[PDB]
Amino acid sequence: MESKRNKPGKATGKGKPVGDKWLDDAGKDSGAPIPDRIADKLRDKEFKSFDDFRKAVWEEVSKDPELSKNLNPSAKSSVSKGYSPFTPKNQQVGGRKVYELHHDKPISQGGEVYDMDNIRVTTPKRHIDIHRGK
Amino acid sequence: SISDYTEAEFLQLVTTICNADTSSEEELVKLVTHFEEMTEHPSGSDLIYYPKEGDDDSPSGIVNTVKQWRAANGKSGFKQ
Repeated sequence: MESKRNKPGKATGKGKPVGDKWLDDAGKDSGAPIPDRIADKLRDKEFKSFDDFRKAVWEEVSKDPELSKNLNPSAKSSVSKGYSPFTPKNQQVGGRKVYELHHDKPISQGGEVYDMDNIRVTTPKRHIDIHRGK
Repeated sequence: SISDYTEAEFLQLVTTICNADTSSEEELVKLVTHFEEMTEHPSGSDLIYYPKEGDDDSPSGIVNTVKQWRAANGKSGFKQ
C-alpha cells in the first residue's frame, strides 16, 4: 500500500449551502459538509497532500465573511494561518481539540481523497462516536 | 505550574495564543493545553475561544478572569 492522502491530487465537487451555525453542525449527524463557497474556491486546484488541502479549507474559511462570522477574534487569528479552529471544550477528545476533516466513504473502499462531496467537518467527539459505532 | 510565571510572562503566553503567533497548529495546540493545565479552570480552552457572555476575551481580559477565578477558589497566584 502507498498512502493516497500523502500524494498530490485535484480538488473536485460541489459542497453544500451552509448557514451561520455551520460549525455547530459539525458535532451532530455525519458532521457538516464542505461549504459550497469553499468548494467553489478550491475546485480544480491541485494540492500536495490532504494536509495541504486541509490548510486551504481553513484559509478559505478565514477569507469568507459569512463563514467566519461566528468565530471569535482569537479563532479568526488561527484560521487566517490555515489552522483548524478549536472546538468547544465539550467536543474535544484528549489532544484532539480542533475541527477535523474526514472522508465519508473511506479511501480504502473507493472514496476519493480530494472529492469535497466526500469530506465532512466533525468535532473530535462526533468523529469518535461515529467511528465506535462502525 | 502557574505560580512559576509572573503575570507579565502569563500575559505574553496568552497573547501568543490569541494572536496564533506560533510556527504550526501543533505548537498552538501544545500551548493551549499548557495554558489549561496552568489555569486549572474547568472551562479549559473555552476561556479563549468560547468566552461567557460579558467576559473580556482580550489577552488582558483572559489573564484577569484566570487571576480572579484562582483567587475565588483558594489557588496559588502568579510569581511576584
